[PDB]
Amino acid sequence: AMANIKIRQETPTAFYIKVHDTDNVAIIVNDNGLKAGTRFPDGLELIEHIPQGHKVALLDIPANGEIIRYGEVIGYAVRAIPRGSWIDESMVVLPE
Amino acid sequence: AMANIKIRQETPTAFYIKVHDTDNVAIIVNDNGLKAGTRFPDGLELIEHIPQGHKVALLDIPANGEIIRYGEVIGYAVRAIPRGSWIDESMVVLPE
Repeated sequence: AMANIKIRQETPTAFYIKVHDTDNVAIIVNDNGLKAGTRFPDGLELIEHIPQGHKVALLDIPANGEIIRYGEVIGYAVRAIPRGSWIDESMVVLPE
Repeated sequence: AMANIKIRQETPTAFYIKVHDTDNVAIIVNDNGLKAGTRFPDGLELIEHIPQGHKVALLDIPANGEIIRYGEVIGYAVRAIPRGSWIDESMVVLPE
């Protein structure tokens, strides 16, 4: 009986999507966004609400640190960005 | 970038545990039990609240049909048991 024990989770309805291995941000997926306290396996906990389709910081990003999505630098943090925070556009200087 | 896309689900907190392949019931896992409408990947939807540690019907079980856990017949349904229902003891005749 023990060879094939099965534990089945309740259908998942919230996710993040991380495109490239080097990325330090991911996209939030879930109807009206995800609330603070949302946990991900890996230790990630959202520290504020993040709208659907917006970016979450996968790690602490220091002020002026590279923000990386699809494996490219997409900008630099204006101020330090706590892991699990919403990456709002006002806090990103574009590369130029 | 596309070789290693990753979708990560919110940490699972509710489950059922099915011990043997032939079982038609499983144990519900989650603090104060699981409410009606709880969905599992496989099509299972709970039709009523089921306390933690109690059994859920994985399939429709006809009246007098075998109830199977750990791959043994553990009893027979007194009345037909809808898929996703709580297997309460009052509705099971023991094998003898």
